[PDB]
This record gives sequence, C-alpha cells and structure tokens, in this order.
Amino acid sequence: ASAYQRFEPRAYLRNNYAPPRGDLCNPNGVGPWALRCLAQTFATGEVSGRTLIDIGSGPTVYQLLSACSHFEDITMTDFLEVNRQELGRWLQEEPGAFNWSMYSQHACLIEGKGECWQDKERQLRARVKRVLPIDVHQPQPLGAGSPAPLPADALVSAFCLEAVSPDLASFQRALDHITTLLRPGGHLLLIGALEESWYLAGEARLTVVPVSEEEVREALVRSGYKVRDLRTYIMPAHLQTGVDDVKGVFFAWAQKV
Ligand SMILES: Nc1ncnc2c1ncn2[C@@H]1O[C@H](CSCC[C@H](N)C(=O)O)[C@@H](O)[C@H]1O
Ligand SMILES: O=S(=O)(Nc1ccc(Cl)cc1)c1ccc2c(c1)CN[C@@H](CO)C2
Repeated sequence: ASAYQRFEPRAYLRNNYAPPRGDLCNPNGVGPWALRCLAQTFATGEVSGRTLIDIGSGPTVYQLLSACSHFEDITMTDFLEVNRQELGRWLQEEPGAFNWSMYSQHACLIEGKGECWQDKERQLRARVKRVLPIDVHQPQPLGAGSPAPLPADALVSAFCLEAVSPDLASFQRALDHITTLLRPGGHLLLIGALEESWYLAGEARLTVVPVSEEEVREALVRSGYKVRDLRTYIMPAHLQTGVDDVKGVFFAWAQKV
C-alpha cells in the first residue's frame, strides 16, 4: 500500500512494456497473446454499451485499444497521482509521453478492419472523457460524487487487484468492491498475474498475492459473475527478466448478474 508511494511509472513501463516483454513481432510473446484475447472478445460483438471504466489503469493504454471502438464514454483510473499524470501526457500528446504506437499498430493488425494506427489512437484519446483517482479497497472505489457514469456498461482491469491485495480474501473484497460499479448483465475483462508474489517499479518493491486460474475463476463466481472465458499464458523463460516472479498471465471475460 504505502509501497506504492515509491512506484515509478517509467520504471514500471520499461520493466513490462519495453523489450523483451514488449516485443510484438514474435506471435508467441505475451503482448501478442494479450491483445489477441482483448480483440477477439470485443469482436464477438457481445461486449458493448455506452460507458466503460478501466480499473487501476496505471500508466498504460494498451488494455483499451480494441475496447475504445465499442464505448463512446471511457473512464480511466488509478490510485497514484503520478500514473494519472503519465496518462495525461499520452492522452494530451504532451512531451515525454510513453510511445504506444507499436501496440496501436498491432491492435489494428489483429483487429483486421484495415484501420490505421493513428485513427485508433485518435479514437481512444477522444473517448477517454476522464482520468479519475480510485481505491479498490473502498466499498465505493470511486467515491460519492463520481464524474463517471454509473453503473458502467462494462469494466476492464489489468494487473491491479492481485497487486494491491496481500491475500486471497483481500483480492475477493476488491473484486466485490469494483463489481458494484458494473451494470447487471454487464461485462468484465480482467487481466492479471498468475502466481506472482512481488514485482519492482523502480525504487518500489511491491508485494503481490499469488493466485491461480482456479482461484481467479472461483473468485469471479463468488462475486456473482458467469465466466464467459478464462485463458492462461505461461511465461516463457526468456521473459523472466528479474523484475518480478510472475509465472503466467490470465485473461478473464466475465459477465455480471
Ligand atoms: N488501492 C488501490 N486501488 C486501485 N489501484 C491501485 C491501488 N493501489 C495501487 N493501485 C494501482 O494498481 C496498478 C497495478 S500495475 C497495473 C497497471 C496497468 N493496469 C497495466 O496493465 O500495466 C498501479 O497502477 C497502481 O498504482
Ligand atoms: O505481460 S507482461 O510481461 N507485459 C505485457 C503485457 C501486455 C502487453 Cl499487450 C504487452 C506486454 C506484464 C505486464 C504487467 C505486469 C506484469 C507482466 C507482471 N507484474 C504485474 C504487477 O503485479 C504487472
């Protein structure tokens, strides 16, 4: 918790979204696999509506590339002021923003609608109406007077919950907490670290709750979801870089009610 105070966005970004973990050329990498999961899910046309909320966005945008064309009102969030500012830098095309163009181009490539990557980033930037502070540890994650439309038609969260929970029980609560923001029948797209206990973000050393696919599955069910899809990407040896001890990555498409 207080460890997130030393959390450096730039260090987080190069540890996870820059080579080798960031390479998108090899189809066997984690990046290609994750964008595929997201793109395919939205391609079924079943995950749709008007508003969407991204839980604990951190300083990344890749988790919304395929999503942005299905929701006109997008709300991004994060606990740390520093991450919200890193997002602004990219959203406002300000100086020193992280370059996600490779991810955009790959999203367009995977989506196969012949869209150019500039049009993709243009649309995402347009639909992101706000970058709000948030705390999944609060029964009301966003708060009282949330400028964000509620209940949202859909939610997206990547690598957040397990990274802010010390144990399985906390994980469940945080999931119950954010679940309240979702409209019954709505959809949840959850991505996270499998069996990880720590990860570095510069001077910050964060503790993580090691979870398994079945634990995630069971937790989604407990929060009142109907697991539409749950996949696992096992982390290959060469993506084991010393920035954490993650064993794999999971993708979950869950529906509320
Ligand atoms: N109590 C809390 N509630 C919500 N988010 C929190 C939190 N404590 C920390 N976080 C945020 O959770 C994130 C975990 S890292 C995941 C970042 C991004 N979603 C990605 O896919 O890479 C960080 O951005 C961190 O600032
Ligand atoms: O899968 S990754 O190795 N990198 C990646 C993810 C998605 C795309 Cl699209 C590209 C690269 C990746 C990304 C974020 C985090 C990890 C791994 C593991 N640690 C979590 C925080 O606990 C945070």
